[PDB]
Amino acid sequence: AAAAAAGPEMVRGQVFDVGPRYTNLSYIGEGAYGMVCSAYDNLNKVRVAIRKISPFEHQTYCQRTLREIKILLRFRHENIIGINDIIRAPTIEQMKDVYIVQDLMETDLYKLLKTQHLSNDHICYFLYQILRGLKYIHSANVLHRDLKPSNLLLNTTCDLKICDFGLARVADPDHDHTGFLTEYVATRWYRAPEIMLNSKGYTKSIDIWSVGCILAEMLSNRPIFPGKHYLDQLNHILGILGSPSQEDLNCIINLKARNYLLSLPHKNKVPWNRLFPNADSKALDLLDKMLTFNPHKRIEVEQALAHPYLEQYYDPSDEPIAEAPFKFDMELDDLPKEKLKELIFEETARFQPGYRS
Ligand SMILES: Nc1ncnc2c1ncn2[C@@H]1O[C@H](COP(=O)(O)OP(=O)(O)OP(=O)(O)O)[C@@H](O)[C@H]1O
Ligand SMILES: [Mg+2]
Repeated sequence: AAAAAAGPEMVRGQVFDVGPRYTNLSYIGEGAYGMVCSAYDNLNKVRVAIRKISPFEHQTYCQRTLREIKILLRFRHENIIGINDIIRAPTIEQMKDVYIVQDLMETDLYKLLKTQHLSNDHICYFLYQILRGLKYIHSANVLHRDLKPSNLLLNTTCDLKICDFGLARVADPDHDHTGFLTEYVATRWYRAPEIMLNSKGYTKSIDIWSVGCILAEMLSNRPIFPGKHYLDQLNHILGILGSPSQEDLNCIINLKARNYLLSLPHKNKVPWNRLFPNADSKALDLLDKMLTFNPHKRIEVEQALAHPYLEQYYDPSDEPIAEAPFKFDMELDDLPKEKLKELIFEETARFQPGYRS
């Protein structure tokens, strides 16, 4: 009833009406895209998180929005955040924003790592849950493409949930190759080496590298490859990984990519134990297999789960897989934000009280 607002001060922190169902409100940070706040879900009498989304003005937010709604609505896993509610106007004409309701999670890996020091058992359990959730995503043929500590939510019992599927895509190996130094949108620091060389990021091994980066950050509380820019990122990787072999260079048919790599002075590998002196030797072995320069040699999710470091948790029949692979036609740098809006409206209909009143 609009008679519901929450200290805008900037962005869209003004109006924030979510009907009769969500009482007690409190802002939880925001952004120039949507505002976040906890609220009291009376029907369930529990506290949830509501994100205000205002995408119809920007077709890239509209595509990221529709995309995330369809996937998050199809997935059902303990380690992947889920949409519990979606609040919007009754008609397309009146729909300006959307409110996605999800479980309330106290913190995320990003903030935790900024203050806490994880124990090896905490590290193993967090890694276990990431891979468990990731095995489900990859089984549906979807790639997250933007995994990083801030995309991993934690509650007080150390339950982890993957969120943010705005950059997710269906796997496409046949259309992954591209030129050298191709623009990319995912977070620089967790970007696979092949992205700056000849990959579009349409492969599952792209996610494994990111999880590899996350493990290292957990082991030291510091990002392991913080390039300040595109190529700097790549030189951070080669500095620890050292110069790639011939066999690996032989896999780069891309001439511009290959010649740049050959133009570089030789660098020896820096052993992980010199980098993480108090790390569990098993964790470092796995860290090694994930942060493998060659995407074809990089370890698979299922393989990561069955690794000795995780034997305390590994249990195949307790690590579910998608019922049917995902798919959604439109995956293009374009689709009229006129068509998307009426598509978002339709995707969100199941949450309207038309089936209650
Ligand atoms: N279910 C939720 N639990 C608690 N707060 C939330 C919930 N929704 C995201 N978090 C936290 O609220 C914040 C803002 O919302 P969102 O996830 O869209 O952006 P973000 O994680 O801050 O950054 P980004 O712009 O990369 O998404 C982050 O601190 C995030 O970890
Ligand atoms: Mg996020």
